[PDB]
Amino acid sequence: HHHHFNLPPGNYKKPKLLYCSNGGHFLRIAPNGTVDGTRDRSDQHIQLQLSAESVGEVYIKSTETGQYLAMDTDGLLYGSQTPNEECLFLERLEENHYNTYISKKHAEKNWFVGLKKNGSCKRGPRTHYGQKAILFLPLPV
Repeated sequence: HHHHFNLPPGNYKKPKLLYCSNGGHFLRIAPNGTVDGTRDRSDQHIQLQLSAESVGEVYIKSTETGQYLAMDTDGLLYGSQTPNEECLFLERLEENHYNTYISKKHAEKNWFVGLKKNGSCKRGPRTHYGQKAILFLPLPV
């Protein structure tokens, strides 16, 4: 392993909103594959269904469009129509409270899912342990 194994409580029974405390945005996967954050709780593209592929490894899927969150070879998040290696994330507890998501494919480089204060996604290489951009809270839909 390149990372710790503290896991968050909660389960995958129901869909969730992934709330980023950094700027207070919900993770959003638009129909065209664009990923970003929005503060609008009425948005129909922020409802996500997580599922466990292996303990601590998850897929994050848009319930509205069926797209999978994925991080490409240059660190950019995108919505994928089909599940692939870039769609697996290591879900971990952080600061004894938050959930963080590390790209499994790029785990050795510590590339996380993250949202900036302005609602734009962080590129993999620009994320790292210690940032507020990588901290999420799964809220009920």
